Amino acid sequence: AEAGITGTWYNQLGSTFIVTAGADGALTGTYESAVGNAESRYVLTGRYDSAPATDGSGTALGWTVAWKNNYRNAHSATTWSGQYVGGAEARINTQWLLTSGTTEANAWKSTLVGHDTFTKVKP
Amino acid sequence: AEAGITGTWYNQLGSTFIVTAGADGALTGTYESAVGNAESRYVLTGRYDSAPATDGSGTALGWTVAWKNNYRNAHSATTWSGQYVGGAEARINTQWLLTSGTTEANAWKSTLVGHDTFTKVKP
Amino acid sequence: AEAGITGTWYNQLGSTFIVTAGADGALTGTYESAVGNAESRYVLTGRYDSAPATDGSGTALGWTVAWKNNYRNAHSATTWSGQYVGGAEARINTQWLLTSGTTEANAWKSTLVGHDTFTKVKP
Amino acid sequence: AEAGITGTWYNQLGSTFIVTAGADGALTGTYESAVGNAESRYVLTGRYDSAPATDGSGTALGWTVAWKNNYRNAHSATTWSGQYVGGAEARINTQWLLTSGTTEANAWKSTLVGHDTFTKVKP
Ligand SMILES: N=C1N[C@H]2[C@H](CS[C@H]2CCCCC(=O)O)N1
Ligand SMILES: N=C1N[C@H]2[C@H](CS[C@H]2CCCCC(=O)O)N1
Ligand SMILES: N=C1N[C@H]2[C@H](CS[C@H]2CCCCC(=O)O)N1
Ligand SMILES: N=C1N[C@H]2[C@H](CS[C@H]2CCCCC(=O)O)N1
Repeated sequence: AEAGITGTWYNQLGSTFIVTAGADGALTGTYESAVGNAESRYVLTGRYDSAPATDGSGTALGWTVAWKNNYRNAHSATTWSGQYVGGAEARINTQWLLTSGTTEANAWKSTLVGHDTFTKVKP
Repeated sequence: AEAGITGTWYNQLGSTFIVTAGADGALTGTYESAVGNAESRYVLTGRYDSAPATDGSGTALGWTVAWKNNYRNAHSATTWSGQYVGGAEARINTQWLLTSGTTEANAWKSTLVGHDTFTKVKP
Repeated sequence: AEAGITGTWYNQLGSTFIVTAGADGALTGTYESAVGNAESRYVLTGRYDSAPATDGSGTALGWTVAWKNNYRNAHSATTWSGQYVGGAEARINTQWLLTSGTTEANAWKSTLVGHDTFTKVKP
Repeated sequence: AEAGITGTWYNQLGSTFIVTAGADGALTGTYESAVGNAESRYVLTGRYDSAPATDGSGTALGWTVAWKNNYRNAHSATTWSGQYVGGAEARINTQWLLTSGTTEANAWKSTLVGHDTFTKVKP
């Protein structure tokens, strides 16, 4: 975990994020897009649970990205919840929730759900 | 948003979190539990999209909490994705994903999904 | 369960569905809309698990509605997964997934997630 | 869609389901397990939206399985929401919700979320 989390990760769609896993569970870094209403890099912040594991279990973690930077403001934010598995072919398996700001009437259709798998190699 | 987000929020189950919404989209604070395998306060970090809105839309945001502190380590993390609506009865409506670290075989059952509504009054 | 499930149910948004819970776990009925890209009644089908419970637990169930009828074809389908709780104030608490048919490129944004609570009284 | 949906499908985990897509949007069939608290075949029922598509879009559909049969009763039900894509390498991409019946206190942790991809070839 931590040392093994730190670095660059890529997902199937081509997205890329670099993250630093700090000693006390913090995750900080940037997410650069590859396919949605995003354009360039965005700040990401999250946490991981720093004392994961005598039974080769994954390390739970999560992070958020608000889709606002100096070139674009999509009025939306995505959170990824998942776990890190290390080794030869280390990966971060996640499910994500993307919420867009809506008026009260359209709130029922504000959140999309999906999944993403990240690898250290692309892809 | 931001100023209106800053403060103490409570949900139906009794959970409480205090958050500070910084000028450039950051969210920092603590989450204290009221009903799960959590015990005390945990650090939370997230982001909100700081330039939300000529059509009274909500402000999208998200945050993460790794369930590890000095009294407990649940080997899990939760992410909340949702939006903030201000006014008389301001609230944060969210959907959440809670992932626990599992072995590769139990990964299919690692993530729970639910929703939470937070108010400035309890409840 | 079963006998207690059979009947008319209403949710917060105003939707209404009538369902018949058959002896061997079947659920059949119609869903009439109150607020989305639906107009009139749609067929619903699902199942419930018919032998639920010495510890007052809910009865798990789920059903699907394809948003196609003789007046509208939204090219989408919704599934509701949840449980039935009986008694004085019986209810069906669910989380739902609504998928729209997309081209392969927009598949990442094809599914919305939400929740609905149904009561025998409106609301 | 329909004719193309009818048949046997397999997912990564080894699960198998045979389904018949009827003329008016019905889906009927069985699901046989390969990896969870299921043992043998279970009845499945669902719907698909029968008039999908001049822009090669997927066909939205969904189905439910209550995990009760003559050998096992898991007191749970799963719903799969997704779309069918045909062609050379036809597939059904879905996200699923699995709800277990709980007491009112544990209801917050009753639903798991995941995804499954089915192919006509195994896998
Ligand atoms: N890597 C991924 N990219 C898309 C999904 C979840 S977040 C999303 C991109 C969203 C871009 C901003 C937007 O369109 O609002 N996974
Ligand atoms: N306010 C909420 N509390 C429960 C749900 C989502 S997070 C959860 C508490 C989890 C505590 C840690 C654990 O049990 O692993 N909403
Ligand atoms: N009772 C509810 N109505 C909306 C949510 C989930 S299903 C949805 C209505 C969808 C109508 C068809 C469509 O817009 O595609 N809950
Ligand atoms: N093909 C899949 N199998 C598991 C996931 C979702 S449904 C699940 C099997 C559940 C079996 C019954 C149970 O354990 O309660 N996908």
